[PDB]
Amino acid sequence: PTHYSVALQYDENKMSAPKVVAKGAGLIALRIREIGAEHRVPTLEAPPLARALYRHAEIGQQIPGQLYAAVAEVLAWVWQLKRW
Amino acid sequence: DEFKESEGDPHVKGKIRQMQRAAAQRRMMEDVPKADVIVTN
Ligand code: NA
Ligand code: NA
Ligand SMILES: [Zn+2]
Ligand SMILES: [Zn+2]
Repeated sequence: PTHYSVALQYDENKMSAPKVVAKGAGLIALRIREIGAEHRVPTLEAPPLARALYRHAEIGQQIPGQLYAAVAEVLAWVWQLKRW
Repeated sequence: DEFKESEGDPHVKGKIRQMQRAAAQRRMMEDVPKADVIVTN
């Protein structure tokens, strides 16, 4: 099937790190990717960061500091997306 | 009191928190629509 999924929510105020609302593998990982696509939640394949977030980020908490830069790169990607 | 004995049952308590892991997991999945991005693969 397929291995890892992590769902993030960007902070309520625009200037704080995002939080994990959901993570899983692999049935669970699949079922998150599914609900996301169903609800038009942007989904990026970035296998190194997904395994990392999945390993280290706690659900309901702010992502860890080791992963800010990388999750900020995912955000720039979400901005690229908002233009066709 | 037998009320305490039944209340304390380790076995009833273990099923109970088995079902909680499942329940909180489901609460996790129902929050996915709140997400702004999903990181995968
Ligand atoms: Na904690
Ligand atoms: Na949002
Ligand atoms: Zn429910
Ligand atoms: Zn919730």
